[PDB]
Amino acid sequence: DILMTQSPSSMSVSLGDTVSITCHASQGISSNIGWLQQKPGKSFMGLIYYGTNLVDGVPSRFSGSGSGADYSLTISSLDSEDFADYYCVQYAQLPYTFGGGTKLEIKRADAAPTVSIFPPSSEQLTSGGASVVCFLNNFYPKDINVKWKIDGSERQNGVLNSWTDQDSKDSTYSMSSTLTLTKDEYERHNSYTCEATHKTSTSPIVKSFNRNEC
Amino acid sequence: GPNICTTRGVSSCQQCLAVSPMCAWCSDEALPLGSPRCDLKENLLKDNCAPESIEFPVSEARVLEDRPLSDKGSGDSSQVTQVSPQRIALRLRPDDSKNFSIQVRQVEDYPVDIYYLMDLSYSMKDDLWSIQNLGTKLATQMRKLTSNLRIGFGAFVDKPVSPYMYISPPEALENPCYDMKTTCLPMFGYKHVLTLTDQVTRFNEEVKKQSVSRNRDAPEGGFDAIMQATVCDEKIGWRNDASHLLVFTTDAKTHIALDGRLAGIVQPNDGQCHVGSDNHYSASTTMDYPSLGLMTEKLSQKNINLIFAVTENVVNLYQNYSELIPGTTVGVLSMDSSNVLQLIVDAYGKIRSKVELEVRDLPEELSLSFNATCLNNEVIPGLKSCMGLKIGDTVSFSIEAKVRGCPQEKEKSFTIKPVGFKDSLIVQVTFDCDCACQAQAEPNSHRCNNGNGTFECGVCRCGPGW
Amino acid sequence: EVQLQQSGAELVKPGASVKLSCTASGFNIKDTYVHWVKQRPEQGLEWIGRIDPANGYTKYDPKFQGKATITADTSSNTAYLQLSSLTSEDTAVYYCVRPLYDYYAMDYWGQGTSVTVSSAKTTAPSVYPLAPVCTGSSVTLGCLVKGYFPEPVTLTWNSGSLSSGVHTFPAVLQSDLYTLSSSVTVTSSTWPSQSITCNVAHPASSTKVDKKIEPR
Amino acid sequence: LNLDPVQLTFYAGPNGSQFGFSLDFHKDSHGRVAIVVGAPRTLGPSQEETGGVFLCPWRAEGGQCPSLLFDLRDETRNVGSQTLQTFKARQGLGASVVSWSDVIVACAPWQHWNVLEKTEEAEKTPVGSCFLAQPESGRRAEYSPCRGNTLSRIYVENDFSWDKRYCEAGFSSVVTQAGELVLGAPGGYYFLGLLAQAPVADIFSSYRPGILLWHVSSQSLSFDSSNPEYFDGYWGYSVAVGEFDGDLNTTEYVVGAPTWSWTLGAVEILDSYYQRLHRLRGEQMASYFGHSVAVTDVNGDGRHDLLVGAPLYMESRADRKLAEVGRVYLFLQPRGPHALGAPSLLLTGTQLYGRFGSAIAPLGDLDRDGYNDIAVAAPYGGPSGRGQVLVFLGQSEGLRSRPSQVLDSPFPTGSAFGFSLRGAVDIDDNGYPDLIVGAYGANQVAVYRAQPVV
Ligand SMILES: *[C@@H]1O[C@H](CO)[C@@H](O[C@@H]2O[C@H](CO)[C@@H](O[C@@H]3O[C@H](CO[C@H]4O[C@H](CO)[C@@H](O)[C@H](O)[C@@H]4O)[C@@H](O)[C@H](O[C@H]4O[C@H](CO)[C@@H](O)[C@H](O)[C@@H]4O)[C@@H]3O)[C@H](O)[C@H]2NC(C)=O)[C@H](O)[C@H]1NC(C)=O
Ligand SMILES: *[C@@H]1O[C@H](CO)[C@@H](O[C@@H]2O[C@H](CO)[C@@H](O)[C@H](O)[C@H]2NC(C)=O)[C@H](O)[C@H]1NC(C)=O
Ligand SMILES: C[C@H](NC(=O)c1ccc(C(=N)N)cc1)C(=O)N1CCC(OCC(=O)O)CC1
Ligand SMILES: *[C@@H]1O[C@H](CO)[C@@H](O)[C@H](O)[C@H]1NC(C)=O
Ligand SMILES: [Ca+2]
Ligand SMILES: [Ca+2]
Ligand SMILES: [Ca+2]
Ligand SMILES: [Ca+2]
Ligand SMILES: [Mn+2]
Ligand SMILES: [Mn+2]
Ligand SMILES: [Mn+2]
Repeated sequence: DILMTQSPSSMSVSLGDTVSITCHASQGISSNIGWLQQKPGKSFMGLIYYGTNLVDGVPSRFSGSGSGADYSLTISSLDSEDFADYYCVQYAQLPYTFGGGTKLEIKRADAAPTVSIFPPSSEQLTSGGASVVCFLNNFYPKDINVKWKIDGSERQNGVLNSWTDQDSKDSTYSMSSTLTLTKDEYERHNSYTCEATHKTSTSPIVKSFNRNEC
Repeated sequence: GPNICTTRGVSSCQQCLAVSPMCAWCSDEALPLGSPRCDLKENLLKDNCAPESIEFPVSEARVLEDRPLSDKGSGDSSQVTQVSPQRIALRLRPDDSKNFSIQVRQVEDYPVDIYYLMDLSYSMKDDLWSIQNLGTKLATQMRKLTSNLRIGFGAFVDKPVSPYMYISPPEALENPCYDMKTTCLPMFGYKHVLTLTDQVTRFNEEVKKQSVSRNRDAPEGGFDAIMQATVCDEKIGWRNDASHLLVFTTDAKTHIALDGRLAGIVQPNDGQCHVGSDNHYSASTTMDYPSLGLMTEKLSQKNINLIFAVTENVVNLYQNYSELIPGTTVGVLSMDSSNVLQLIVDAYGKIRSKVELEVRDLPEELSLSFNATCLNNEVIPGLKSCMGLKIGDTVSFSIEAKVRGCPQEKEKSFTIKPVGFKDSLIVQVTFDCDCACQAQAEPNSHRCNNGNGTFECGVCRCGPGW
Repeated sequence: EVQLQQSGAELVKPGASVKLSCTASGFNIKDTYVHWVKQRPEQGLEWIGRIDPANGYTKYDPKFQGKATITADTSSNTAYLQLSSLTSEDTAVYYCVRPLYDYYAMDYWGQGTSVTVSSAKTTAPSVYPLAPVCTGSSVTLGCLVKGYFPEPVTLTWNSGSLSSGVHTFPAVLQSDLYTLSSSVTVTSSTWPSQSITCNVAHPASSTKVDKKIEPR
Repeated sequence: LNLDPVQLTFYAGPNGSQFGFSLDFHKDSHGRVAIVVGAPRTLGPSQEETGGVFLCPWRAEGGQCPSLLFDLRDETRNVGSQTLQTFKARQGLGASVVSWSDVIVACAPWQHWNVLEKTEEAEKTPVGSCFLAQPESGRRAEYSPCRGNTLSRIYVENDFSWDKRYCEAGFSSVVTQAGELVLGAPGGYYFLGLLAQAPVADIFSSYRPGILLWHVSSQSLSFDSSNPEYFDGYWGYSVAVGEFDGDLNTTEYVVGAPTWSWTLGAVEILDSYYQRLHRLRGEQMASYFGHSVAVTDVNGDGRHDLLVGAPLYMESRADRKLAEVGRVYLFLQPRGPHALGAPSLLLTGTQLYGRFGSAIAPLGDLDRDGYNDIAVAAPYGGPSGRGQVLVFLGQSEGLRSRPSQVLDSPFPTGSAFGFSLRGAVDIDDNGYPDLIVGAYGANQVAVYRAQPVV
């Protein structure tokens, strides 16, 4: 099959910028390539077919170019609606194959996260389970690492993470991390910690607590 | 008593004979003043007209050539006579008529040419196998009817050009049966195979080497082949004095004139020969299919009897074409051509079962009428064509020629010829309108008003310029 | 206009079989090819196959042979994707596609049909209050919704009253069951002063639990 | 009656290009009348015949014309694990031309097409193709509704149903007043014949270069048939449009099928959904009834009348003999909703092999008397066989049975003078509609200007 290597994975840009997505094929495809757009939480819209031809109804700020095995989608002067995902797709050969995808995200000022750790609830503990929750809210850029430490020692089994799309108002990101243990195992230790490692600080942000103690 | 010959009051001998075919003229000097010179010949002699001075030509008809009808068409370098008489002399005075007769015989043991024109498209692959002995078998049956048989063979498919011809992949041009499991010949339009010959095993052996081809569309290009087999008389080998049977076998429709435009071909058919030394029709891809009228013209001009030997699924189609090409015969062909021998023998009998007269070069002022004697001495008035005959039968027609007035030209000759026959009756007509006393007139006679007139036939006429 | 209305979301068990539909609105589905594309967050987009509804001839990616079967009924102007012997990896969103002009293009897309394979029964959630530890100008609370099935749920604070300054996170699959969390942030004066409540509705089992957050 | 035969205008093309095979009048955006001429054997770049189109500005002296340039390069697209191929050699570009608004439609009926897939193929067949040009703007578009990507084996398995590989789309053509292009394709559906229709605007807006296989949505094709009466009938050999059902919101199609029902010939009047309203059967087999069709109201009642040429009709003569001369049939449209009846008039040629009725051109009202008139071609007629065009004047009861004027060919033998005709347009702006006559055998076009009646 034909491999479609689409670059970049994502890019942070601003309104009015002129950006360019690229797509490299494992062999020549003779402009038999399409470009697609998926606005968040919605279906797909065709942008380009046969390398350069605009789909009916697409704005002119979109354009395609390339030949052989290297192609580009360009958006001149970005609009607010242009922040979404974009995929290339070749149809020079069957089976049709797609690119990995490219997410255009809003560029903004860096922001350190607001970490918050939450011990298990009384209700959950009376059922036999124990979940420590750690919220990491309103930060930028999106790239962040969470580390769980029980009695100062790292824990990797039993973690469950979830991220939000770039917020509509401030264009920040937020993350939820949940460590779930049995009640019996949760009481073998006293100290529980989540460590946030963002580019906004060389020192990891740390929030923690001690069982029984408050 | 007074009659139209005298009542009209004529001025000259010429005006007299043109009143009625019964009038005569007296050129004797000693004739009473009140007595007329333009009367019945009997009444003139009663009035003592010198018999040598009487101008009264009689319409007649005397035979000139009268060879007897031949009993056998065998032998001879065609010194065969099938029409009798062959030439007569006809003499008519103005507004008069004279009758004559002609005999026609369907002569026994007349030579025969049979050119077999065969559809060799892929539909006819099974038909080739059932005629590998046709040459000898047909020679055995026709031997009972003629001692001079010549047979020949030709084959057609369609115009070798897209879209009739498969043109992809390149190997499909060398073998149109490529995408099946078999091989066939590359497409050909029309190829002449065997010139008319009396060596019938040449037919069998040529057939055994023939094979079929394959094209895309069901109608085929046989009319191209009919035209070429008709007008290429030196290559096919038709004989001057033989019946020409062109046997056309197919199991499909046919292309007609103006179909060629689907191949980009718009040039009309020229009715000319285009089969050279390679024995293929070279105008197949550049010239359109012939029209029914053009086919009829050439078939008639070369005396070709075209036989549509077609299968049951297209008999109505070719029977309907046959009605637009007079003289054509249709026979029903089996899906493998197993019955083509008896089909040809029946067509030959149907062909020689009719005698239809034809008139060429008849002057406008001459009108003809015919009484036919067909079967057994039974007169059929107003008829010039017998039907239901057998080889050896003889018919005869009684003819009457009526001339209107007197024409300027005094000698003409027309022809009575049965359709498809070699022999004919040539009628040499002479319009006897003038008196012999006119060839001895006296220009500027002292008798005629102080020379102001001319003296001829015993009277004075006003000279030229009056 | 050209529209492709796909069938509603499906919920099935592994080993079963499902048939998705794609109805052509505003045109004859006989006009062009109709394709089927599978989407997953990690694996991305994958091409299943195509059908020509004019004659019913199909094509498939060898990866989906036996798995997928594509048909079409010109009568109802509808095309179908059948999935058989379902497993967890078949949990994805499926789209029908057709070109605009170019015979081989992929221009018009349906809204998508969500598929979810699971043996889980209809389970109600477990709503747990998340209070902080025994200091600054800001304060943050939370709410945990654990072990429910199937998706989705709706979470509000004080029954829609408190809405701004809130982060409800996407649900995550934890051993055939979903889990969701939602934070909420106010000023130190607001709490425990004002009674804040986590209102959680799970229509599948039809449960609307609400837990008030209590400090420690 | 009043066409000037003394002072003609001659336009000419290259030798052997068949300049004059097709022609039409053309008005630019400003109403200026020119003549578009097809020349289907014009040499291309590879010194091979591909055909060409010429746009002749109106000049009383005539002369040479500039070419209307189209792409003559063969095309290849490798897409969908298939190879698409167009073959323009001997395609006959300009075998038909037609003008509507400021747009020219020139067709190559014998353009070939093939699709390759590994060892298999669709087969290299003449689907045909039409080229569209907006001369003032330079816009170009193509329309090839019979190109498919089905492989040869499938047609065999399905018994060659819906087989559009031999369409020869653009064999004949016509555009409605509303701008719907209708293409005749006599080879469609394994030589039954089909019609293909699509708005000119949708052809331009859905065309992009290099796609070769694309959908135009408003397109509408006719249907295959199992009835043997249509087999090898070449339905679409000629084509025309008119108003025949009484509903002015609908346009009716007139289709010639000159070999319909075992070469009996026929002409059918349809609605825009290709449903048959009437059928005119041929009178004589092989006469090619339907070779040409013309639509014009000749008797001044406002209802379109129909004319059908049968150029090979054989007239009966003395002694049971036939004479191919050609024949033209006139059908007057009755009042309200009623079938076309028997012909109102038969016009029959005189010269043997003259092909009277090979072309029939509405002239408009030539003599300005209130009735529309026609010109009939006998491209091999006249006492010398050089060709003749005969004018017949409309009248209250239809057409006159005798011609008002005969135009003898000014060209040498073989020019096929009259094989194409076009009238009803005033090219010199003198208030009288004029006639242009193609003589592709001489590679020339003759213009006859109508003058006031003497
Ligand atoms: C070869 O040539 C023959 C001779 O012309 C053709 O045969 C004729 O075919 C036509 C059309 O198929 C027939 O016309 C039809 O006539 C019918 C009545 O005919 C009967 O009565 C006559 C007179 O006695 C008989 O000779 C005959 O055998 C019949 O029994 C009508 O019913 C038809 O009318 C219907 O159809 C027409 C359209 O065709 C409509 O306009 C009418 O409104 C009506 O619905 C029709 O008129 C004709 O009868 C046939 N004649 C003979 C002698 O058979 C062959 O078709 C032709 N074959 C080929 C392959 O070319
Ligand atoms: C053909 O036969 C007709 C009779 O059917 C002949 O006409 C008759 O001729 C005789 C002369 O012998 C007249 O007395 C009759 O009055 C005629 N009968 C008619 C005209 O009905 C005719 O002469 C014959 N012609 C030929 C050439 O044989
Ligand atoms: C395949 C073809 N098919 C049709 O002719 C055909 C298809 C579709 C329709 C329709 N559209 N109903 C009609 C008619 C067909 O049968 N032959 C093709 C040529 C063959 O002769 C071979 C030779 O002589 O070399 C005779 C029969
Ligand atoms: C002319 O007719 C008469 C009477 O029928 C007949 O006796 C005579 O022989 C005929 N003449 C010829 C030349 O046949
Ligand atoms: Ca209408
Ligand atoms: Ca009218
Ligand atoms: Ca008039
Ligand atoms: Ca004028
Ligand atoms: Mn055949
Ligand atoms: Mn056979
Ligand atoms: Mn054929």
